[PDB]
Amino acid sequence: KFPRVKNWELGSITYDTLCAQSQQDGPCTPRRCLGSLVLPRKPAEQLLSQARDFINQYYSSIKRSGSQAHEERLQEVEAEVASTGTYHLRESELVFGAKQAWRNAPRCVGRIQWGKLQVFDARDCSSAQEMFTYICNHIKYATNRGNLRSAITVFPQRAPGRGDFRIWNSQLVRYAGYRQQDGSVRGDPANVEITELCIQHGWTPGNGRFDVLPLLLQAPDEAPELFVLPPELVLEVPLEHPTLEWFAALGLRWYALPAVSNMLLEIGGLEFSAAPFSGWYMSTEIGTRNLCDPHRYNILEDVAVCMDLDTRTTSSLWKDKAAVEINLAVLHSFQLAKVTIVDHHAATVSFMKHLDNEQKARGGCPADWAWIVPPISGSLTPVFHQEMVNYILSPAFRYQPDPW
Amino acid sequence: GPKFPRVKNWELGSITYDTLCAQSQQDGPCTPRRCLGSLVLPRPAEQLLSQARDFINQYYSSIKRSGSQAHEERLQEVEAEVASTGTYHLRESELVFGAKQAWRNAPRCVGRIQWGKLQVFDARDCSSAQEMFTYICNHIKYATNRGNLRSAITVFPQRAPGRGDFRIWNSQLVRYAGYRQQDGSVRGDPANVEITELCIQHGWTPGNGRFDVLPLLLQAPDEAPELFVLPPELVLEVPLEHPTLEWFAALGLRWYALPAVSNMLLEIGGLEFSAAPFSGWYMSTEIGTRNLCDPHRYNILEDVAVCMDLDTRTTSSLWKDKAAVEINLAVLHSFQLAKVTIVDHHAATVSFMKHLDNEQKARGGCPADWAWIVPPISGSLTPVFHQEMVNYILSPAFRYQPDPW
Ligand code: HEM
Ligand code: HEM
Ligand SMILES: CNCc1cc(C#N)cc(OCc2ccc3c(C)cc(N)nc3c2)c1
Ligand SMILES: CNCc1cc(C#N)cc(OCc2ccc3c(C)cc(N)nc3c2)c1
Ligand SMILES: C[C@H](O)[C@H](O)[C@H]1CNc2nc(N)[nH]c(=O)c2N1
Ligand SMILES: C[C@H](O)[C@H](O)[C@H]1CNc2nc(N)[nH]c(=O)c2N1
Ligand SMILES: [Zn+2]
Repeated sequence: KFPRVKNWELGSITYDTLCAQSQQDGPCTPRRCLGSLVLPRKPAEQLLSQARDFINQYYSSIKRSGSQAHEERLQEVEAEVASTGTYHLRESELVFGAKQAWRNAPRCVGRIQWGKLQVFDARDCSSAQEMFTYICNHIKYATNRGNLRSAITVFPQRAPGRGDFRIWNSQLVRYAGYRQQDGSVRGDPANVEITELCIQHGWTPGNGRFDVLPLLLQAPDEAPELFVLPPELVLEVPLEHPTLEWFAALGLRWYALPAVSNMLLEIGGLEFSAAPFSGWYMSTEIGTRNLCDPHRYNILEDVAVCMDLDTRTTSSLWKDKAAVEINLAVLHSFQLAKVTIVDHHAATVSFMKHLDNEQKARGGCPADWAWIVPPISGSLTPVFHQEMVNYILSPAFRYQPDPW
Repeated sequence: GPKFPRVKNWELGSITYDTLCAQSQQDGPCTPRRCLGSLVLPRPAEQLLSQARDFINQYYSSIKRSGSQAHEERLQEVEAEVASTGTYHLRESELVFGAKQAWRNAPRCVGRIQWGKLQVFDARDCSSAQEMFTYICNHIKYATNRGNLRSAITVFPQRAPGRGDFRIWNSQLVRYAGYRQQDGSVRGDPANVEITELCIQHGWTPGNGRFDVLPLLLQAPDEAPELFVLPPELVLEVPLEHPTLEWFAALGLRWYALPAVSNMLLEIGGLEFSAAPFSGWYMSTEIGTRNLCDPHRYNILEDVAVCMDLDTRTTSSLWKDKAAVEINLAVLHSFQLAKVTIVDHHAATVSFMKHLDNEQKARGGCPADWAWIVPPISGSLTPVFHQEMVNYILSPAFRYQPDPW
C-alpha cells in the first residue's frame, strides 16, 4: 500500500499518501526499476476527467469546494468540451496550475520557492514576433538587475489539427557550440545542433566560446523565425576565484538566468507547448555540470594544471580538488556581482524543509533522488540520507519531441 | 524497437538494451505508479524445487553441459533429495559457482569487475561456535595477506528445517566499538552502539577508545552466542596521515584494512546460508566520506575544516567539500603508504564501466543500483553518473536478513 519513507541520518519516518493521487504511470515495474532513466521510453472522456480533477484542485486551493462558482465552472468546462472537444482556462486557474506544476516537479530541488512565481499570460499571442516581445519582457522582469525573480510566460495551448507554438531553443539563454573541422567543438557542445539550426535559418555566427545564441521562435505551421536578444537584456557573470588570480585569466563566464524553454506545461488536460520558465541557478549546475562535464566545457584538466596538481593518477584526487575550486569561483563571482545564486548545501537544506512542509500539507512530495542529490559532495548534503518516492502528479512539466 | 529496457550513456551517446532482466524471478519495490528505488531496505517443497532446478540449470549452462545426461541426472538427484528430506545439498563446484554468481548479481556493488576472482572457503562441516572462530581467523589471515588483500567468502552450514541457524551477530568481522556516554553522545562509531552493548551484555570487558576493535559474537544452532576476541596481530589497521597537511596525523584517525560483511544471507538454489561472511578491499570513499564524515558516524568534517582554517559559519565557503576531499586524500595516501590494497572512486567507477561492457556481452545486461553505484563525493566527475542503469533481483543473491536477537 503506502510507502514508508525513512531519513537515515535522523531515524525519522513518514508515510507518503500523496502518491495515491497519481494518474500516470512512470517507467518502473515490479520486475525492474528504471528510475535512473533520463527520458521516458516513448478522447473527450479522458480530457473531461483531467479537466474536472484540475478544476477540483483549483477550487479546493481557494477553499471553495462545492460552492456555487465551483459547480458552475465545472458545467462550463463540460459544456465547452462537449461542443468543441476542448476548453480554456481562466487566468487565475492558469496561475494556480503553473505553480502546481512546479510544486509537482520531482526533479526540482528548488521547490521551497514554489508559491512565489510570476505568471505572464501570453495566450493572446498570434505570431513569432509577438512571442519575442513577451520573451524579452520575461527576461527583463526575471533578471531584475541581478535580483532574480522566478517567472513563467505561457503561450497559447496546443489545438487539434494545428501546429504548436514552439520555442526551438532549450533555454532562452544558451551559448553557441561551433564544430571545428578537426572534430573538436568551440563553445558549448550541448548546443551544436541548435547552433547549426540558427545558422541555417540565417544567423551570422560568432566564433567565441561564449556566444549567446539567437532564438528560433515558431508560430503554428509556420517556419521558425530568428530573433537576436538585445545584449543588454542578457546579464552575465565573469568567473574569478577569491584567492587564485590565474583563474580570471581562464576567460570563463556564465549567464545569470536559467530559463528552460523546450518543456511542455500540462494543466487539466490542456497542453502548453511553449511556456518558458526561469528561476535562479544553484551553483553546481554551472560549476560542476556545465563547466566540468566531459561532454560540456570540460575544464577540469585545465584548472588542475593551473593548480599544479598531479594529473598523472586518479588517486591524487586532482579532479575533486579542481571541481571544488571551480564551484567556489562560481559562488564568489555571482556574489561579487550581486546576482542571485544558491549553493548546493543551502539548497538541499531548503529542500528538506520543503519535504516537511509538503508532508503536513499534502501527505508527501514526489522527488527523484538521483536528481535531487547534487553532482558533487552528495552525502555531505541532508538529501542523500533521505529516502524519496517518485511519481507523476498533474499539473506537470513534461518533455516533448523536438519540433524539427 | 527491441522489447527490453533501453539504456543510454549520456557522456558517450551510446545505447544498449537489457535482456538479462527477463531472467528476474523476484519482484522489487517499484510499480508503474511510484518508484521506490531510493529505499534502502524495502519489504514449501515445490517452491524450493523450482528454485533448485533453475540454479542447477544455471550451473550446467555455465559449464556448457546444458541438456546433457549429467545435467538431467543432477536434476533427478536434487528432486529425489528434496522428496526424501525436504531439502538438498550443493556439490562443492556448485557452491563455488553460486557464491561468485551471488557477487556478480549484487546491484549495489561497484567492485564487480573482480567477481570471477573470489576464493570460496567451504565451511559446511563446521559444527561449533569455536570452530566458526577458527574458520573466521583463517579467513581474515588469508584475505588480509599482510596488505595485499584477496576477496574471499567463507560458507557455513545452510539453514536446516527444525534446527537453529548458524549466525554471526556482528555486521562486519572488523568493527569499532561505540560507547554511549552519560551526556548522550557516543565515543567510537555510533553505527555500532547496539552490537557494542550486546557484547558487554554477553561478558565482554569494554574499552573506552574511539577505535576499539569489537569481539565477535558467534552462534551455532540452538546455542547462545559465544564471545571471541580477535588476536590483534590479525586485524591490520592503517593510521591516517595526509600527504601535505602535516597536522592531520595528529588527529589520531585510523581505519581497518579489511571490509568483511558478516550479517548478510547467501541464497543459492533456494538454499539459505545464514552465516557466510565475505570480504574484498575498500573503495576509499567508504572510509573517507561515509565512515568518517557522515553526521551519524564519526562526523569529523568540522574538526578537519577547523584545522584547515576554513570558514565553517557559512555554507558558501564550501568548507564541507574542501575538508571531505582532503580526508579522502588522506585515506588513499595512508593506505598506499602502508601498502594495503585500496581503490579510489575514480578508478573503481571506471573499472565498473568496463564490467558493464563485459556483462553486456556475456549476459545481455547487468543489474545495477544507480544511487549506490555513484560514489558519495564527486558524483558527476565519475563515468557512472552519466550511465543509465536497470535494477532487478537475480539469484543466487546476497540478501538482508533480520538480526538474530
Ligand atoms: C528559484 C530557484 C530554482 C532553483 C534553485 C532550481 C533548482 C533546480 C535544479 C538544480 C534542477 C536540476 C537541473 C539540472 O540538473 O539540469 C532543477 C530542475 C527542474 N526545475 Fe527547478 N529550480 C528553481 C526554479 C524553478 C522554477 C521557477 C520552475 C518552474 C516554474 C522549476 C522547474 C523545474 C523542473 C520542471 C526541473 C526538471 C527539469 C527536467 O526534468 O529536465 N524550477 N531545478
Ligand atoms: C574486491 C573489491 C570490492 C570493492 C572495491 C567493493 C566495493 C563496494 C562498495 C563501495 C559497496 C557499497 C558499500 C556501502 O556503501 O555500504 C559495495 C557493496 C556490496 N558489495 Fe562489493 N566490493 C568489493 C568486493 C565484494 C565481494 C568479494 C563481495 C561478495 C562476495 C561483494 C558484495 C557486495 C554486496 C552484496 C554489496 C551491497 C550490500 C548491500 O546491499 O547493502 N563485494 N561494494
Ligand atoms: C534531461 N535533459 C536536461 C534537461 C532537459 C529539459 C528539457 N526538456 C529541461 C531541463 O531543465 C533543467 C532546469 C530547468 C529549470 C531550471 C530552473 C528554473 C532553475 C535552475 N537553477 N535550474 C533549472 C534547470 C533539463
Ligand atoms: C551498513 N550499511 C548498509 C549495509 C547493510 C548490509 C547488511 N546487511 C550490508 C552492507 O554491505 C556493504 C558492503 C558489503 C561488502 C563490501 C565489500 C565486500 C567490500 C567493500 N569495499 N565494501 C563493502 C560494503 C551495507
Ligand atoms: C543517468 C543519470 O540518471 C543521469 O546522468 C542524471 C543523473 N542525475 C542528474 N541530476 C541532475 N540534477 N541533473 C542531471 O542531468 C542528472 N543526470
Ligand atoms: C536514501 C538513500 O537511498 C541512502 O542514503 C543510500 C544512498 N546511496 C548509497 N550508496 C551507497 N554506496 N551506500 C549507501 O549506504 C547509500 N545510502
Ligand atoms: Zn523504480
